[PDB]
Amino acid sequence: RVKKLINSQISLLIGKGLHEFDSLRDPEVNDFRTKMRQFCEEAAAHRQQLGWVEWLQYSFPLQLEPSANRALLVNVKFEGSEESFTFQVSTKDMPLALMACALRKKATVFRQPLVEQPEEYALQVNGRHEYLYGNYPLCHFQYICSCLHSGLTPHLTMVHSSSILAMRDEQSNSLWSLEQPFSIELIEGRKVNADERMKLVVQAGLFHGNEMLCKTVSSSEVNVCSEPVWKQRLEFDISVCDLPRMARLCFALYAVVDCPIAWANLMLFDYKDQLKTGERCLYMWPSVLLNPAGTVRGNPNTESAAALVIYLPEVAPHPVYFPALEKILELGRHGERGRITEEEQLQLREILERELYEHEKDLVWKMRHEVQEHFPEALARLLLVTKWNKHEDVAQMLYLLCSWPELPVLSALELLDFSFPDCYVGSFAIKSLRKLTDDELFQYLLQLVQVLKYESYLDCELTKFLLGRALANRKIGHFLFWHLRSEMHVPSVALRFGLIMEAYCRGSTHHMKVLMKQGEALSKLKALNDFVKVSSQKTTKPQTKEMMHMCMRQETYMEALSHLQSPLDPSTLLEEVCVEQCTFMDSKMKPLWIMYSSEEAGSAGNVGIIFKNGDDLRQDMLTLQMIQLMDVLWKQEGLDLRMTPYGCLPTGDRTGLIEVVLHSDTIANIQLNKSNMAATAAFNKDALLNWLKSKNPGEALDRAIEEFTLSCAGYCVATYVLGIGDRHSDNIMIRESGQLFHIDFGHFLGNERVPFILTYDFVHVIQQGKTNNSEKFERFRGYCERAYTILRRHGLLFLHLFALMRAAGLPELSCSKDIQYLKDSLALGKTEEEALKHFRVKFNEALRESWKTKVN
Ligand SMILES: CC(C)N1CCN(Cc2cnc(-c3cc(-c4cccc5[nH]ccc45)cc4[nH]ncc34)o2)CC1
Repeated sequence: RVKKLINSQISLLIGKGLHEFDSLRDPEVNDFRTKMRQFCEEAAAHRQQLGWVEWLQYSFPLQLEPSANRALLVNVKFEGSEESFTFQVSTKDMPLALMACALRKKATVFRQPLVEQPEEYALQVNGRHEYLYGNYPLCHFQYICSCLHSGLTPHLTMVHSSSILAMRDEQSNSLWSLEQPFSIELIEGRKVNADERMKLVVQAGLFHGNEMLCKTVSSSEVNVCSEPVWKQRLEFDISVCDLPRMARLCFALYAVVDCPIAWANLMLFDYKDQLKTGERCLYMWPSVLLNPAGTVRGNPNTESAAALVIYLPEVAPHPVYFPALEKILELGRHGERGRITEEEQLQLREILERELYEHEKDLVWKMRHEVQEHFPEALARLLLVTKWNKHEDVAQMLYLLCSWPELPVLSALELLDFSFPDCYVGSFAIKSLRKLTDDELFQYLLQLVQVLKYESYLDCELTKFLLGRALANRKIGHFLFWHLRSEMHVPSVALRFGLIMEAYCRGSTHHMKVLMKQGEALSKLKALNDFVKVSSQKTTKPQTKEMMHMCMRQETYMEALSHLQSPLDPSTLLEEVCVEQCTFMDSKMKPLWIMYSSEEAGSAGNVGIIFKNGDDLRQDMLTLQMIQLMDVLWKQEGLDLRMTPYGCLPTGDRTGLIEVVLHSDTIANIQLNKSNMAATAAFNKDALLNWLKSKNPGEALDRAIEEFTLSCAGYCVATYVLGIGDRHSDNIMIRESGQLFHIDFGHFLGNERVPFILTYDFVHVIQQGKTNNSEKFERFRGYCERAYTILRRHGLLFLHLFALMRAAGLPELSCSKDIQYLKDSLALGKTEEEALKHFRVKFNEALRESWKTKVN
């Protein structure tokens, strides 16, 4: 009864019926669901018995400042009482001292000598799924740090251990003996559609990641037909013994008089290490020839897709499996060590610290033992020079790898590239990744979920790792779910992504229900946005807003749109929907602006979400995640550029949520220079500054001009490094604190060479409204240079991250040309003295371009 309800609920939540998985009758799919159900149910059982503090670390992981004395006012209360107390504490005090102080006031008011010790409690942030615990001082917590900048007072609740336990309780659930050349039979093509004035060619390649194992073989030219017949042998120049484990056979069917039609790839060995034999029907994917990186599973739409039949020949009378790790380590155990001169050792040091020539690859390979012992972080370059088309060479390389020491997270993220398709090399990358903290993992999760699209099989090390970490952290679980869920309309990933979400759901029944409440809210938002789109092409904005409001006031709407966790942040609770405050934006897609309030949270419960359907939001999220990382990298070096890292989350097909930043308007709106306002100006250059002055009276203007200066320097650098163009007054926002930030991200990474942009209006604010202010202007250039030089020292981080994102399917992130842009913007080739001089030329060039509006 409950088993059937859970399954149908999973089916609705994931957006694919579980019955569809069974109907494939695929043993690989059937082993994944059994082995991952068990693995996720064990994680669940482990969780239902965690300690109470241990339960907070799962459900409410700490939100700490990248870094993690002074008077501070905090307001504390208890769960079963409306009565609060306001204490004067210090930012250097640990939450525990606040707790002991909170109980002291309760001891007098209630006159009893309180049995409770501070240790017995946790401090909940008012009307939020956020907690303050652990031995970190108050300023170290993101909520107190945010509170300290906005002047506003922290509002906390005392939560007893027994109450947290009550929450845990209610949330309960031999190959090497076959030297003949690898060949195949190309039998026939089916349902192909092309010009009859042309001929059909079949191109095949044997790959190990991005590298060829041998040269490509083309079929004979056959006349264009819907059912073309070949019945021909395609011999490759590689022996069946030399075929690596991660060898993938790639096909590109096309038309010639080069006209791309379709493509298809398959792994030569199955998920049980067996070399494949017998007839194979490859349901081809459409082109725009040979695509190594493309998925190794067939096209689901079997009725429309082209279906090339091939025939893997019987290389032996019995089945053939890839030799086990014991046979590999035995063959690779044999060889000669690196005995070379100081001169070749000096050249080896020069190339390993530094793309290399053939002879330079020959020295990396001969000196592989010196690489293992004296250059372990050079592992990726050694894996690159290895000949993956020679069984002896792979075995030597694998033998070194099993004895290879663990590498930093930085080196491990590089090893996840499609360049390293070897499962033992990938298992190795995951072993060096396990030391990632939850915060580091959250930072790179977007890229790790993309790496899943490179994976040759369902049951892989990266899936178990992502699953295990997601079941031990509710925030990780949340974002993993939404990154998978959002790509369910993509037929190439839907089976993989649907299977991972089903596994997770088996491990968190309670969270499956929480996320369905989010899914139901997004369901109603799409129907409401659809209404608005139709209504805005028929009536006036006041009329459409009122009708949107009437629709929202319905029982079904009021209930679905209310009392939920935010998909943008599970800490944020969207309680009561303020219908009167809701509206829509006037852009093509008519985005909805949805407001919420919460009495339990006060001012902190006054939140909003923007719902946008019709436009792709994956590039906006990636841009924002990159900027957020910059802010993290800067803060770690003690540079706080006053950034606004707001939420952006794609949820479905051209659908997603953007976080509302209140007390912010666009440069364009402020610059309208409307009459009967506190910001009305004598000169349009005054407007932004008058607005700033109106919002920040007295001594407050100085801090606002400084928030402006700091954020501006950060965004000038962020948009320059990331090449974010189409920047105008309508997509630049200013907060009432003076903080500047960017919205609506179309183009990024040139698509060319977007220059460093300095705008006179912002230079006018930095210079405090004065024509000349070298003091303030050069303090600004210093912030810019400092920011730029910090990013450069983390150049490989961005490069390793952007390389993993190539799997994403973003048209503006599809080749080496895009990654080159980063290398160029960060002047990754030059020394810091050289890069700084290059940055100062582009900065001065940008000031000279800003001086066009200064002159006029
Ligand atoms: C409801 C009314 C009283 N408002 C409407 C909004 N404007 C300001 C405004 C105009 N555009 C945005 C905005 C726009 C977007 C946005 C919109 C479209 C694509 C995007 N990609 C990344 C951000 C983004 C996100 C935002 N978060 N917080 C504010 C925004 O805010 C103030 C008055």
